[PDB]
Amino acid sequence: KIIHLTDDSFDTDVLKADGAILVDFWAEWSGPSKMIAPILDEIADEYQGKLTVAKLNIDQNPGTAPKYGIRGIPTLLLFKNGEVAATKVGALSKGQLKEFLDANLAEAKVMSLLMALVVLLIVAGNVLVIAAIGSTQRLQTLTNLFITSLACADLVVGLLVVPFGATLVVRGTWLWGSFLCELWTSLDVLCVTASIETLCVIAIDRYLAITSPFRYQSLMTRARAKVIICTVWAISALVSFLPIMMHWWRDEDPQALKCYQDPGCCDFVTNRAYAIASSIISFYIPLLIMIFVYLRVYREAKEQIRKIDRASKRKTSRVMAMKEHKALKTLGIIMGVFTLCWLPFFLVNIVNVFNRDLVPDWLFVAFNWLGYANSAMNPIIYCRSPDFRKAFKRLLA
Amino acid sequence: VQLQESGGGLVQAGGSLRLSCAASGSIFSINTMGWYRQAPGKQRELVAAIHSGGSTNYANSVKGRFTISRDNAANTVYLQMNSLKPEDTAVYYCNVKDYGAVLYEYDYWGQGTQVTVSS
Ligand SMILES: CCCCCCCCCC(=O)N(CCO)C[C@@H](O)[C@@H](O)[C@@H](O)[C@@H](O)CO
Ligand SMILES: CCCCCCCCCC(=O)N(CCO)C[C@@H](O)[C@@H](O)[C@@H](O)[C@@H](O)CO
Ligand SMILES: CCCCCCCCCC(=O)N(CCO)C[C@@H](O)[C@@H](O)[C@@H](O)[C@@H](O)CO
Ligand SMILES: CCCCCCCCCC(=O)N(CCO)C[C@@H](O)[C@@H](O)[C@@H](O)[C@@H](O)CO
Ligand SMILES: COc1ccc(C[C@@H](C)NC[C@H](O)c2ccc(O)c(NC=O)c2)cc1
Ligand code: NA
Repeated sequence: KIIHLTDDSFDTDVLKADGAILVDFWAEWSGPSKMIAPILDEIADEYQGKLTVAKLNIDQNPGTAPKYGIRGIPTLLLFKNGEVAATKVGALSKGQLKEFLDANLAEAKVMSLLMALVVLLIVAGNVLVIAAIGSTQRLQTLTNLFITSLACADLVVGLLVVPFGATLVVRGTWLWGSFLCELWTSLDVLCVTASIETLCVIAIDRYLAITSPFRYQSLMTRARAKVIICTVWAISALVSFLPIMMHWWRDEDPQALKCYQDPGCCDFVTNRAYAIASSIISFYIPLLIMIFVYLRVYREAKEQIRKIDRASKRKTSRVMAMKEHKALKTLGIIMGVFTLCWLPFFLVNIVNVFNRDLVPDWLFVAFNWLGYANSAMNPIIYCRSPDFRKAFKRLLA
Repeated sequence: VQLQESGGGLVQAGGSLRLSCAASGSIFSINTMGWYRQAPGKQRELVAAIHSGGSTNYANSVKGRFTISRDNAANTVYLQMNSLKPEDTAVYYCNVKDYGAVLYEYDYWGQGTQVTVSS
């Protein structure tokens, strides 16, 4: 099933070849080229009809490999209709090579459908929450004011940020010109900052309401909640629009200047100061507040069990009941999902400031998509109340 | 979770009663146990409430007269009601606000125990 190429036959066997053909450049002296040979025998049989495996011995046929810039061996070039679709320079296992071939044979279609469901979950989920709070008199509580702030931030992520994001990934270029690149980038940072800062404010709201319910009623008014909400949006604006629209975020580097001059380029390139300052204000200060606050809810509940056991006069030791285990799960989901979604992106974002070439561009963009996924998660996490569930069923006919 | 109410009934004006509510069932460590009342032809209103943390909150009508406390170990809340007036006549309800959901509170209500103060 494997074709054994020469220099003469290469144009007919590979460039003029029907469909997909995987070219292996190997040598009799190269130990990593012997290691892959028995894996390509299995792939030639298992991927029958999907691709053709072709082998070229570099010792016998030295003339072909320089034309495609072969620096190391074994190198596997997948060809599609006279052109090199995908490249590698290292030896692999059968399992790792199966994944590479599956990814490049199917023309990235999974990638595009996965953006579509993300937009659908974010818009459906958040419209349903704003509707539920807006329609139902019982849901218009002080907490649900902060939930409404969050719901709007995540909604604008689904309607405007993720779509224009999706297009830049698909087309590989920015079609809407320099201004809308700057406006879209500002709208991204605004809504992500507003979302994550409002998660932090919700943590503080629930902590006061749980640990200090009578102090919370007098201390947290509707007027004070409005001021807090307005402050989070004001901060979000002054970190997003003010720096991006006035070009303060701009790096001086000439490779960066080519992206700022070209309307087709909408790469997110920041100076060190903006990358740090925006990351701290959007994520790390909110994350530390949420860790500190939700820890004091755990400590309070644990210490309150100590008060119950102390007051027994050594009669009963309390164990975790259903209510405590559910509470501890809810705490797990809040910190778990928020951190999983946004820590990788903001960790990588601070790592680029130190050494630029360490983390690839795909990983950076992929982690930013994982952050956008949090906007779909937040309705699921923060709107589980019986009153929410009643209203959701009432709105769905 | 069941809220069993005792201690109510008939008492002369100037007299005292002691309501007790024993909450049998799974409640989160952090909670607020309380006494609400509904007088005839009025809406339900908070009498008194005591947080797990030991904070208290009383209606101005019952300040100085009524004292709310909870049992040191058990989920049992006591409203000692002194200097009772015919104004205080009402169906008194035990309430437990459980905070185990973290993002919302769950309400439990007692059936309610009649208190009638005569002049
Ligand atoms: C970086 C992420 C930090 C997110 C959290 C931002 C907190 C902003 C807090 C805030 O706005 N105030 C509450 C705490 O100070 C100010 C009020 O204290 C002040 O407006 C008073 O005058 C009120 O009585 C108004 O009616
Ligand atoms: C609760 C506190 C609330 C205030 C939060 C302030 C934290 C951010 C302070 C800050 O601006 N920096 C954090 C430290 O970086 C400095 C950076 O913006 C930047 O100036 C430097 O990193 C270098 O780029 C400069 O050459
Ligand atoms: C209602 C409360 C109003 C407070 C508004 C100020 C927010 C905090 C200060 C601030 O705006 N930043 C941090 C201070 O640097 C973010 C950016 O403005 C700044 O980091 C970048 O413009 C530079 O790093 C560019 O070189
Ligand atoms: C019945 C059991 C119920 C589950 C309770 C387990 C808690 C799981 C959540 C959790 O603790 N983290 C999620 C991590 O994925 C870690 C965070 O608390 C925090 O430590 C991190 O956000 C920072 O360390 C990042 O710098
Ligand atoms: C290289 O090509 C690209 C082009 C565009 C993006 C999306 C970006 C604007 N999303 C921004 C992100 O969602 C976000 C939100 C809030 C923030 O504070 C910061 N700060 C980073 O400096 C970043 C990513 C990579
Ligand atoms: Na540009």
